Amino acid sequence: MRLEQLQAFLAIAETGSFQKAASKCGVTQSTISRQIQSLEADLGLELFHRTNHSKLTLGGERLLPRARKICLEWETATQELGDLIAGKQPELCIAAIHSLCGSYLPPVLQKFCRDYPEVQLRVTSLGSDRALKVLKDGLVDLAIVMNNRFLTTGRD
DNA sequence: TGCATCCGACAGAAAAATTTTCCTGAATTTTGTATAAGTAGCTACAAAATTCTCGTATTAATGCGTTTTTTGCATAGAGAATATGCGTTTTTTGCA
Repeated sequence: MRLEQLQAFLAIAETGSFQKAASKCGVTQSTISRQIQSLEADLGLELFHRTNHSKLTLGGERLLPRARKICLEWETATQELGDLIAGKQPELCIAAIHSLCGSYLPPVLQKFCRDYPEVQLRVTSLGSDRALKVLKDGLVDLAIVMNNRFLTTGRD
Protein backbone atom coordinates (compact mmCIF):
# COMPACT_ATOMS: atom_id res chain seq x y z
CA MET A 1 0.00 0.00 0.00
CA ARG A 2 2.91 2.27 0.56
CA LEU A 3 3.54 5.29 -1.63
CA GLU A 4 5.67 3.81 -4.32
CA GLN A 5 3.69 0.65 -4.86
CA LEU A 6 0.45 2.63 -4.21
CA GLN A 7 0.96 5.54 -6.49
CA ALA A 8 3.09 3.59 -8.94
CA PHE A 9 0.90 0.55 -9.65
CA LEU A 10 -2.35 2.55 -9.51
CA ALA A 11 -1.74 5.29 -11.94
CA ILE A 12 -0.19 2.35 -13.70
CA ALA A 13 -3.62 0.81 -13.56
CA GLU A 14 -4.58 3.18 -16.29
CA THR A 15 -0.78 2.56 -18.04
CA GLY A 16 2.83 0.06 -17.83
CA SER A 17 5.97 -1.38 -18.78
CA PHE A 18 6.06 -0.16 -15.05
CA GLN A 19 7.85 2.67 -16.97
CA LYS A 20 4.65 4.54 -16.05
CA ALA A 21 5.12 3.94 -12.32
CA ALA A 22 8.78 5.04 -12.55
CA SER A 23 7.23 8.26 -13.95
CA LYS A 24 4.75 10.24 -11.76
CA CYS A 25 5.31 7.94 -8.74
CA GLY A 26 9.07 7.30 -9.00
CA VAL A 27 9.38 3.56 -8.12
CA THR A 28 11.42 2.15 -11.07
CA GLN A 29 10.82 -1.20 -12.79
CA SER A 30 13.30 -2.37 -10.12
CA THR A 31 11.49 -1.82 -6.76
CA ILE A 32 8.01 -1.55 -8.42
CA SER A 33 7.49 -4.71 -10.62
CA ARG A 34 9.53 -6.93 -8.22
CA GLN A 35 7.71 -5.75 -5.03
CA ILE A 36 4.35 -5.46 -6.94
CA GLN A 37 4.75 -9.09 -8.18
CA SER A 38 4.37 -10.20 -4.51
CA LEU A 39 2.10 -7.17 -3.73
CA GLU A 40 -0.25 -8.29 -6.57
CA ALA A 41 -1.31 -10.71 -3.80
CA ASP A 42 -1.24 -8.54 -0.65
CA LEU A 43 -4.43 -6.56 -1.04
CA GLY A 44 -5.93 -9.52 -2.89
CA LEU A 45 -6.83 -8.44 -6.44
CA GLU A 46 -4.86 -8.40 -9.77
CA LEU A 47 -4.03 -4.71 -10.43
CA PHE A 48 -2.42 -4.40 -13.92
CA HIS A 49 -2.42 -6.78 -16.95
CA ARG A 50 -0.34 -9.75 -15.64
CA THR A 51 2.50 -9.40 -18.22
CA ASN A 52 -0.24 -8.95 -20.88
CA HIS A 53 -1.00 -5.68 -22.76
CA SER A 54 -3.26 -2.76 -21.57
CA LYS A 55 -5.85 -3.32 -18.78
CA LEU A 56 -7.55 -1.86 -15.63
CA THR A 57 -8.47 -5.23 -14.00
CA LEU A 58 -8.40 -4.52 -10.23
CA GLY A 59 -5.74 -1.78 -9.83
CA GLY A 60 -5.89 1.05 -7.27
CA GLU A 61 -8.65 3.26 -8.72
CA ARG A 62 -10.73 1.16 -6.24
CA LEU A 63 -7.82 0.65 -3.77
CA LEU A 64 -7.08 4.39 -3.22
CA PRO A 65 -10.21 4.70 -0.93
CA ARG A 66 -8.36 2.66 1.76
CA ALA A 67 -5.04 3.75 0.15
CA ARG A 68 -4.64 7.21 -1.45
CA LYS A 69 -6.92 8.86 1.12
CA ILE A 70 -4.09 8.33 3.54
CA CYS A 71 -1.26 9.48 1.40
CA LEU A 72 -3.50 12.36 0.25
CA GLU A 73 -3.13 13.50 3.84
CA TRP A 74 0.50 13.62 3.46
CA GLU A 75 -0.19 14.80 -0.10
CA THR A 76 -1.41 18.05 1.50
CA ALA A 77 1.91 17.81 3.39
CA THR A 78 3.70 16.82 0.13
CA GLN A 79 2.57 20.31 -1.02
CA GLU A 80 4.42 22.17 1.80
CA LEU A 81 4.38 23.04 5.54
CA GLY A 82 1.86 25.80 4.64
CA ASP A 83 2.65 29.12 2.87
CA LEU A 84 2.89 31.82 5.62
CA ILE A 85 3.73 30.06 8.80
CA ALA A 86 4.49 26.30 9.05
CA GLY A 87 1.59 25.63 11.49
CA LYS A 88 -1.51 27.90 11.74
CA GLN A 89 -0.39 30.79 9.46
CA PRO A 90 -2.79 33.07 11.46
CA GLU A 91 -1.53 32.71 15.09
CA LEU A 92 -1.59 36.15 16.85
CA CYS A 93 -4.28 36.07 19.57
CA ILE A 94 -4.22 38.97 22.04
CA ALA A 95 -5.36 38.98 25.69
CA ALA A 96 -8.77 40.28 26.68
CA ILE A 97 -8.27 42.59 29.71
CA HIS A 98 -9.57 45.99 30.97
CA SER A 99 -6.13 47.74 31.14
CA LEU A 100 -4.21 48.16 27.84
CA CYS A 101 -5.92 46.52 24.84
CA GLY A 102 -6.46 49.85 23.14
CA SER A 103 -3.87 52.59 23.12
CA TYR A 104 -0.34 52.21 24.55
CA LEU A 105 1.65 50.82 21.58
CA PRO A 106 0.82 52.40 18.19
CA PRO A 107 4.42 52.29 17.00
CA VAL A 108 4.31 48.52 17.57
CA LEU A 109 1.36 48.42 15.26
CA GLN A 110 3.61 50.52 13.02
CA LYS A 111 6.45 47.97 12.96
CA PHE A 112 4.00 45.06 12.56
CA CYS A 113 2.65 47.16 9.65
CA ARG A 114 6.23 47.96 8.49
CA ASP A 115 7.24 44.25 8.54
CA TYR A 116 3.70 43.18 7.45
CA PRO A 117 0.95 45.87 6.96
CA GLU A 118 -2.82 45.31 7.59
CA VAL A 119 -2.23 41.61 8.47
CA GLN A 120 -5.34 39.78 9.81
CA LEU A 121 -5.05 39.06 13.59
CA ARG A 122 -7.09 37.19 16.27
CA VAL A 123 -7.74 37.17 20.05
CA THR A 124 -8.31 35.00 23.11
CA SER A 125 -9.25 35.46 26.67
CA LEU A 126 -6.95 34.53 29.46
CA GLY A 127 -7.75 35.14 33.04
CA SER A 128 -4.93 35.68 35.33
CA ASP A 129 -5.39 32.50 37.32
CA ARG A 130 -6.70 31.17 34.08
CA ALA A 131 -4.08 33.13 32.14
CA LEU A 132 -1.70 31.07 34.24
CA LYS A 133 -3.41 27.83 33.35
CA VAL A 134 -3.43 28.60 29.62
CA LEU A 135 0.01 30.18 29.38
CA LYS A 136 2.14 27.60 31.12
CA ASP A 137 0.59 25.72 28.20
CA GLY A 138 0.85 28.81 26.09
CA LEU A 139 -2.71 28.99 24.95
CA VAL A 140 -2.95 32.75 24.80
CA ASP A 141 -1.00 33.09 21.56
CA LEU A 142 0.11 36.50 22.66
CA ALA A 143 -0.40 36.89 26.38
CA ILE A 144 -0.12 39.62 29.02
CA VAL A 145 -1.28 39.26 32.65
CA MET A 146 0.45 39.96 36.04
CA ASN A 147 3.83 38.16 35.49
CA ASN A 148 3.30 36.59 38.98
CA ARG A 149 1.66 33.59 37.21
CA PHE A 150 1.28 31.48 33.99
CA LEU A 151 4.83 30.02 34.51
CA THR A 152 5.65 26.72 32.46
CA THR A 153 5.49 26.36 28.58
CA GLY A 154 8.81 25.91 26.69
CA ARG A 155 12.30 27.34 27.54
CA ASP A 156 11.36 27.42 31.28
C1' DT B 1 -144.87 -31.87 31.18
C1' DG B 2 -141.24 -30.89 35.18
C1' DC B 3 -137.80 -33.49 38.83
C1' DA B 4 -134.16 -37.32 39.42
C1' DT B 5 -130.55 -40.30 37.37
C1' DC B 6 -126.70 -41.24 34.52
C1' DC B 7 -123.21 -40.56 31.02
C1' DG B 8 -119.66 -37.94 28.23
C1' DA B 9 -97.87 -81.00 24.73
C1' DC B 10 -95.88 -83.73 21.32
C1' DA B 11 -94.58 -86.68 16.78
C1' DG B 12 -94.67 -87.72 11.65
C1' DA B 13 -94.79 -86.34 6.72
C1' DA B 14 -94.49 -83.72 2.66
C1' DA B 15 -93.57 -79.22 0.64
C1' DA B 16 -90.99 -74.91 0.50
C1' DA B 17 -86.82 -72.28 0.79
C1' DT B 18 -81.98 -70.85 1.28
C1' DT B 19 -77.45 -71.91 -0.33
C1' DT B 20 -74.29 -75.06 -3.25
C1' DT B 21 -72.39 -76.74 -7.52
C1' DC B 22 -71.80 -78.23 -12.42
C1' DC B 23 -73.45 -77.25 -17.32
C1' DT B 24 -74.27 -73.84 -20.82
C1' DG B 25 -74.32 -69.62 -23.59
C1' DA B 26 -72.58 -64.38 -23.51
C1' DA B 27 -69.23 -61.59 -25.51
C1' DT B 28 -65.33 -59.68 -21.15
C1' DT B 29 -59.53 -59.68 -15.92
C1' DT B 30 -58.88 -58.64 -21.63
C1' DT B 31 -54.87 -59.55 -25.35
C1' DG B 32 -53.39 -62.06 -30.11
C1' DT B 33 -51.59 -62.63 -35.13
C1' DA B 34 -48.79 -60.03 -40.07
C1' DT B 35 -48.52 -56.60 -43.18
C1' DA B 36 -47.13 -52.15 -44.88
C1' DA B 37 -45.97 -47.39 -43.73
C1' DG B 38 -43.39 -44.16 -41.44
C1' DT B 39 -40.56 -42.54 -38.05
C1' DA B 40 -36.36 -42.23 -36.44
C1' DG B 41 -31.38 -43.24 -36.55
C1' DC B 42 -26.57 -44.83 -38.83
C1' DT B 43 -22.88 -44.52 -42.33
C1' DA B 44 -20.71 -41.46 -44.85
C1' DC B 45 -18.90 -37.24 -46.09
C1' DA B 46 -17.75 -32.04 -46.22
C1' DA B 47 -13.81 -28.68 -45.03
C1' DA B 48 -12.21 -24.69 -43.32
C1' DA B 49 -11.78 -24.03 -39.74
C1' DT B 50 -9.22 -23.35 -35.28
C1' DT B 51 -5.75 -24.33 -32.76
C1' DC B 52 -1.37 -26.80 -31.46
C1' DT B 53 3.36 -26.36 -31.96
C1' DC B 54 7.95 -24.41 -32.97
C1' DG B 55 10.48 -20.15 -33.58
C1' DT B 56 11.49 -15.18 -32.94
C1' DA B 57 10.77 -10.50 -30.81
C1' DT B 58 9.94 -7.21 -27.54
C1' DT B 59 9.14 -6.42 -22.93
C1' DA B 60 8.70 -6.92 -18.33
C1' DA B 61 11.02 -8.98 -14.60
C1' DT B 62 14.86 -9.18 -11.28
C1' DG B 63 19.47 -8.26 -9.39
C1' DC B 64 22.97 -4.69 -8.21
C1' DG B 65 26.48 -0.37 -7.36
C1' DT B 66 25.29 3.45 -6.34
C1' DT B 67 22.50 7.80 -5.39
C1' DT B 68 21.09 10.90 -1.94
C1' DT B 69 18.54 9.91 2.65
C1' DT B 70 16.55 8.86 6.84
C1' DT B 71 17.53 7.76 11.11
C1' DG B 72 20.75 6.89 14.70
C1' DC B 73 25.14 9.42 16.60
C1' DA B 74 27.60 12.69 19.49
C1' DT B 75 28.90 16.82 22.42
C1' DA B 76 27.41 22.21 22.81
C1' DG B 77 24.44 25.63 24.89
C1' DA B 78 20.72 27.62 28.03
C1' DG B 79 17.71 28.43 31.14
C1' DA B 80 16.41 28.12 34.58
C1' DA B 81 17.60 25.33 38.50
C1' DT B 82 19.90 25.63 42.53
C1' DA B 83 23.76 28.23 46.80
C1' DT B 84 25.40 32.01 49.10
C1' DG B 85 23.11 35.06 50.38
C1' DC B 86 22.13 38.87 53.23
C1' DG B 87 18.46 40.31 54.55
C1' DT B 88 14.59 40.19 55.43
C1' DT B 89 11.14 37.25 57.82
C1' DT B 90 8.85 34.34 60.63
C1' DT B 91 9.48 32.00 64.83
C1' DT B 92 9.82 31.94 69.90
C1' DT B 93 10.52 33.77 74.57
C1' DG B 94 9.34 36.62 79.18
C1' DC B 95 6.50 40.80 81.66
C1' DA B 96 1.56 42.89 83.23
